[PDB]
Amino acid sequence: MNYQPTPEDRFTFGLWTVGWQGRDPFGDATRRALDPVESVQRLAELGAHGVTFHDDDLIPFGSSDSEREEHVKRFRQALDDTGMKVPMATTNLFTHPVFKDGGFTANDRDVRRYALRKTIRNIDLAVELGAETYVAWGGREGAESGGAKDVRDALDRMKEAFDLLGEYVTSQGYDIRFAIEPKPNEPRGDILLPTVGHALAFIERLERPELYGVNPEVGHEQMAGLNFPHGIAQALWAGKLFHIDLNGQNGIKYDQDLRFGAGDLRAAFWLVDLLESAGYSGPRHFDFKPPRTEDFDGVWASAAGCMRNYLILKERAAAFRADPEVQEALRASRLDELARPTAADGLQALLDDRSAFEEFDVDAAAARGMAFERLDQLAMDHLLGAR
Amino acid sequence: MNYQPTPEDRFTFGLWTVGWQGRDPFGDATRRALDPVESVQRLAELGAHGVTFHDDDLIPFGSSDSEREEHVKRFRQALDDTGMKVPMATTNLFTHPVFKDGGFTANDRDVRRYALRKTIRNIDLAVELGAETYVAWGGREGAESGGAKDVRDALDRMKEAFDLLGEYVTSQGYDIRFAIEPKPNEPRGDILLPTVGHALAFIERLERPELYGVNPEVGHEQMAGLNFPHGIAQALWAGKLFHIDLNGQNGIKYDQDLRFGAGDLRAAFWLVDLLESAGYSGPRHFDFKPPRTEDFDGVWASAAGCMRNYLILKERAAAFRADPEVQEALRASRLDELARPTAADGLQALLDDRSAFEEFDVDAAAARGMAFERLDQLAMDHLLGAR
Amino acid sequence: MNYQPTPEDRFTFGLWTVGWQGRDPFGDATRRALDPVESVQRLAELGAHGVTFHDDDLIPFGSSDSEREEHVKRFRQALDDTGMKVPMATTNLFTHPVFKDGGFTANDRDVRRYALRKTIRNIDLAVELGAETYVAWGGREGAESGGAKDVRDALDRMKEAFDLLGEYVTSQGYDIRFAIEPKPNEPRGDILLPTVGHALAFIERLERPELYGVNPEVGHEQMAGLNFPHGIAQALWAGKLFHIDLNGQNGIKYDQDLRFGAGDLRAAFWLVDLLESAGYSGPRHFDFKPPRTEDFDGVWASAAGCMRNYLILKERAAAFRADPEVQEALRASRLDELARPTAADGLQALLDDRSAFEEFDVDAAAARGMAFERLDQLAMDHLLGAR
Amino acid sequence: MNYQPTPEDRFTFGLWTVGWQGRDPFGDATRRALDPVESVQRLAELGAHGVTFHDDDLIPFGSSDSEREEHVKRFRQALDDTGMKVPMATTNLFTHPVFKDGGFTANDRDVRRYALRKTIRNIDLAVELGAETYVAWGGREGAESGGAKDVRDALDRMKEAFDLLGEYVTSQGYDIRFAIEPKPNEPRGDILLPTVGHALAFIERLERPELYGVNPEVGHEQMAGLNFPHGIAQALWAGKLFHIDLNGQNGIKYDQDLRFGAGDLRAAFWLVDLLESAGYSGPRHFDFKPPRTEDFDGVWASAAGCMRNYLILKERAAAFRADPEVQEALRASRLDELARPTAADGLQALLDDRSAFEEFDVDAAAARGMAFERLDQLAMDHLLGAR
Ligand SMILES: OC[C@H]1OC[C@H](O)[C@@H](O)[C@@H]1O
Ligand SMILES: OC[C@H]1OC[C@H](O)[C@@H](O)[C@@H]1O
Ligand SMILES: OC[C@H]1OC[C@H](O)[C@@H](O)[C@@H]1O
Ligand SMILES: OC[C@H]1OC[C@H](O)[C@@H](O)[C@@H]1O
Ligand SMILES: [Mn+2]
Ligand SMILES: [Mn+2]
Ligand SMILES: [Mn+2]
Ligand SMILES: [Mn+2]
Ligand SMILES: [Mn+2]
Ligand SMILES: [Mn+2]
Ligand SMILES: [Mn+2]
Ligand SMILES: [Mn+2]
Repeated sequence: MNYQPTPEDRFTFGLWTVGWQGRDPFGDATRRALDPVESVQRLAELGAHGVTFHDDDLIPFGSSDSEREEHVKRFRQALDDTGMKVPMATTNLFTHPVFKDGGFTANDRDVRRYALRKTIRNIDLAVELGAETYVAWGGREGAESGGAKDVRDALDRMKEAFDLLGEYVTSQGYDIRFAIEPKPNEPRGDILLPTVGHALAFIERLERPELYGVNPEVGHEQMAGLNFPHGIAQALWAGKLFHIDLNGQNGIKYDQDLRFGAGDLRAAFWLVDLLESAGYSGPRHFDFKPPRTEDFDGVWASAAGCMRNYLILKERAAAFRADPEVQEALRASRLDELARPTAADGLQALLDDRSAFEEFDVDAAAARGMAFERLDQLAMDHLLGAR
Repeated sequence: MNYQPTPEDRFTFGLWTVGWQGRDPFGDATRRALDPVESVQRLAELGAHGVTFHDDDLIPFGSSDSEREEHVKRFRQALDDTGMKVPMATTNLFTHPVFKDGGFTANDRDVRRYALRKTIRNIDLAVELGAETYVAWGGREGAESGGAKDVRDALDRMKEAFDLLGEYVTSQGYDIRFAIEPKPNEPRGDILLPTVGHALAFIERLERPELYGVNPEVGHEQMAGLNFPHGIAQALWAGKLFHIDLNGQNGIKYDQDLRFGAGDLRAAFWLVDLLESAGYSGPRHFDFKPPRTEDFDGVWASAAGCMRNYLILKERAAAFRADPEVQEALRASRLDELARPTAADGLQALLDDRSAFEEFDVDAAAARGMAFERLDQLAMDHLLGAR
Repeated sequence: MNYQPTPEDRFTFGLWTVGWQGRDPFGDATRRALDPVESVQRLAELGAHGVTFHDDDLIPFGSSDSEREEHVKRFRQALDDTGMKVPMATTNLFTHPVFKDGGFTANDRDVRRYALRKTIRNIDLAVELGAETYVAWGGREGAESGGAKDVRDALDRMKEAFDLLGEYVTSQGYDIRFAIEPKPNEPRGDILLPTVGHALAFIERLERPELYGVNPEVGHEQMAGLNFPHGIAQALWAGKLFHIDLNGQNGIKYDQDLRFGAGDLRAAFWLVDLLESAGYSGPRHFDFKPPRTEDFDGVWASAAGCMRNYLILKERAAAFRADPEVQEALRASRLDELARPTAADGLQALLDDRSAFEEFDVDAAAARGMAFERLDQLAMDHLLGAR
Repeated sequence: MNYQPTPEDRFTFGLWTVGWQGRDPFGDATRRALDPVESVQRLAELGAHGVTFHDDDLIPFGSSDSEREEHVKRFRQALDDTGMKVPMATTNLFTHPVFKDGGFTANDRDVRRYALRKTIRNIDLAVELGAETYVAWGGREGAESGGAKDVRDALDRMKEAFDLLGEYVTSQGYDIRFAIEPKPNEPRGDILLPTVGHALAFIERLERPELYGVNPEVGHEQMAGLNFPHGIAQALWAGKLFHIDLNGQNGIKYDQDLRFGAGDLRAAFWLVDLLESAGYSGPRHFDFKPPRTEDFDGVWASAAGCMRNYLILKERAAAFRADPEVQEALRASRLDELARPTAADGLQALLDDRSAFEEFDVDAAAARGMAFERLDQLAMDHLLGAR
């Protein structure tokens, strides 16, 4: 009881994750810059299935079109040498000072045109490399002060940018979908579409909604004090869980990005319970930063523990759902009754049913216990291996 | 410079607001129970336009159908004597112990049938009394522990309950819409559809979405650390701001419900700026609790300051938008450019525009300042009357 | 692997905990009122060591002095019949409407005199029943608005109240100490001495500081987003961990009071690691509320899981500290070096040590990894039983 | 009604504030690097009284001792040319990768020796330049994971470091005090002494406590959801408000550092009310970052609005306290009674006073209203200039 990943677990990492050199808003870098080749080799050794990338993780901002190709060719060699895939790719529209007021909602209209052209060039690459999902994190879309952004106009510009992306993909015939990744704040004071629910809502107003879903990340819902497995339940109920970012976060503070398992560990248990019982079948992607305390040995430790923690919690969630005593408890708590329709008899029948009101014994019903605490300690004893 | 409401400002209060007897989770009541008649009289004197009610604020839980009528008739007299309206009404599906695991998503299916029948009886009343909007706050829909609620099944039950309400209203021919009011937590650990964005998303999956919008409340988005005027911008951009609850809240903690102005005062300025410049024309409804320190004189003080603060902030937001120097600033900050389409030239033109990429000077563009701090102190000097 | 408490584990519960009838700020009670006798019997059966009480949990507010005695005598019988102890007692200065603006810092001076007399009468009882610690939670000391409380004057009144308590105990010859329990907010907007650190600071200004320590509670530091085991480390470093309240809390929201283990489970692991390795030897007291979903079977389940979770986490923290690989890791991470003095050579030696500055190789030192991620996955594999 | 600072308002800025080049954890710098000379000139023109500095803001890390002197001499010239003072100085023990696990509590003992020697060299400079206060922000003292730092050992190392600093200052005969600046988190997961209350407590355990106070910052208490004017009240009640950092923050999130007034504006009103009515007479120091949207014109706008907002709020707090109606209200609310001793009659008299218990009419007393809402709208109408 040992927990060894293989490439079939679908574990992926961004280049920026094991590649983060530990430069924070108060500190210089503490690690040198990894070659993308490197990282591909090391990650394949650890059992990973693939990697993801921003355009500028792969090709240095500014690159000519003969360096560009060079970068790509090296990359491609390493994937072919290791068997690693590239399921997902994304654009950096945050680093470069030109992005300081956003990329698709920046007040300057020339910036907003340049954000779309940067994006479209990388969609073509991603498609080349075989990615299925193209993520958009608008981390610079938002404001520090209430008169600097009209939000209605800015959502109009964001819808315009996603609609022209949708056009371009369907005009090229590409098989690629888009996944918006919410974040509530940081590095802007407030970030537009700050949660999964605001990103799901916004999708429903694009021209082609079936092209877009979400990429929620553990630590960014938690940065609003929200229940991340409830978030993901709703995204699954909408049909829009295209991709996920897995990692940890200790409560409402700056975005920590700790390895997956760290943070809220019970939330991580019920998230694995839910992905595996809903049958999510996209990549289990880790968007994490190895703390800057760490050297490169710490880096590969940290990326391994991500995968380990995922497999342990999988095993404990599967044994919980398999346990007859737990399935008895779930009946005692009437989760079987939550899955049945309230009134499949229809409205008229409901309205003529005296047992539904006139002759409903409210006291007898209020007196029933829900038996949730016994059910939740069962879940505790399963996660701790006490069962 | 004086700020006197009239019934044309559309100011409304819930019965439960000035009626709250100050019973908290650690303390007994500190004020006796007001007659609904009372409150109607006192509120009309203060300049209010109307009141709102839960079924059980008006008619005591349990009431026969000859007390029921009695209650209603008294009520009706007071409205006719004062000219007060009833724009909005709502159901109590939280107080009574039968609701302890929810009303439309309670695990027991009999409870869920009884929640719908209670609801439908009050829709008929509301319609009688002339309300235009029927609010649903599911404050007991949610969980304290992750195995006690399957969220996918529970959203299925919530959609079923709202769809049968929609059926019933359109079968009766009623002119009534529904407004879901999010809250992230309290009194459940976590509450389903915790934010405006999750409530907007959920709406898009009902059978008749055009019947449903939102009733956001200041202090409940703030309980997630979210920017309430950005929330309301998005609800306005979706066409779904049916009703609002106005009040204050100091940050991420239990739901304070302070009078409107208290709390985040700058957030209250940019919320009034936005309602009045978007032309919101529903009720300005105050969902607040006069602190339990207060006697009944404190109560009517507190409900007056709600209205005052709203009028002061209206005047300061109007003088800010009217000020030529502020309109110069907003051009300096390129809010005029945020309102223009990014690419009304279309995708092909964008892609053949060299000035959009190949010949876009990114340094010159990154060098421009956005001039937001000068713009935001203008907004500060306007709100403080320093202008 | 089974985890059975005994009275030697020092497990205690307040009467108010298993006794909470589930009345919340939106809902009526869902359970009838337990006799204190009852609770003493049931808790002894579960393995508990004792109970604690507010004056008004035991004797009904208002009680004559012949009911008073009656109450006490019954109580006393049950303790003698079960062997249960009463290590800690406390005053209700929150419920009764007279307390609405506080008890020792209420603006009315007559209230403040009545708070002290209520307190002193219960210190005499507590002493009768054998308690060693007298807790003070000033849950109504604080304000909703900034002009309603001058905080300097209020800390003067709080110091005056604690100094006269100290006088009274040392004039009576009682062996009793006091423990202040911080809470940051709820039911007041803001509560004075909101954290362990503000309560430790305040102690240092009383006349007899050696009489006072703290009673921190898991969920109340977490309500400020603070690291509860770091809090308790500091209280232990000051010599002031007199008593503790154990329970759970999911982040920054209203005070949930979930059973102990729920909430932040990793925080609960490092808190047990720290109490047991520092050798805390007071009561392990559970200040929790069985959710109002629950019937009385749910109640006793919930109070059992408190104790279970504590024993499981004890075992996992002991196996982590006992593991040779973990003790190697802790050397790799230089926790051995953190325990050594920086400069026991003294200031002059430090200043003449060239290896400390002039000839300190800062790059070589920055290059060392701290090896914390490998150390923290070891801790994860120990808590999950994966080791 | 105009609000013009002069050098007598005691307004100071850190070099790092107007000097921040806008490099964030997702973005490059958006402004070039200001010469310290520059900033001194520009700030004197705006009305400032002085500046503050980290060692490494002034002299580039690594500097020889002939560049060192050069740096200092230029600096000195600009102060002499403008009349600017240097009231406060501080050490950078956060940037350099050697600091990645802290400076005075870093696990490596050699680091901790090098942190103290860096510190002591800058105390000598500060003393040269005339500073009265030496701040310590331990922004890298803390941990991301619970086994990486034993907090008891780390507080022992922090006390050792502050005690040897105290020794060195009193051995040199310097007139300099120390001010610890709390922060709850960022850039570490958790930061030791996270609040004012934990920093006040810790002080009481140093060898010479009278040498140390606090430097609270608005936005860092707010990052715990705490009431910053209550914090500062307690620091004033302890005699330990040595210095302050003024700025804004919108709630519990990453450290924004917005100009002073932005953020919680009502909290800023009651903080100015309190500093000016307590007669705080240290520097009003602004620790803020001009957002990275801004060019250098935005920079000097932002630093001006800091000072403006402070003067406006001063005027509004003075007119509130001067208003007879407000002084009537404060009597109605019994703030006069909060300032009187509870029992200056002594314990025995309290205990023999029947009017204090046996014959205390609790109902009559609970029935009194506190009249706080009328008092708080008066405060609202004063801050908005509506009065
Ligand atoms: O999508 C791009 C990635 O870009 C950087 C963000 O910090 C991270 O959340 C994200 O997933
Ligand atoms: O909608 C009903 C009202 O019910 C009680 C809730 O606490 C309040 O938020 C709400 O607006
Ligand atoms: O100290 C008395 C007890 O009183 C009730 C409080 O809610 C709880 O935190 C506390 O421990
Ligand atoms: O004390 C030094 C200064 O150092 C940088 C910190 O971010 C700031 O809070 C502080 O005041
Ligand atoms: Mn993140
Ligand atoms: Mn991410
Ligand atoms: Mn509310
Ligand atoms: Mn509401
Ligand atoms: Mn609690
Ligand atoms: Mn407690
Ligand atoms: Mn700061
Ligand atoms: Mn600071």
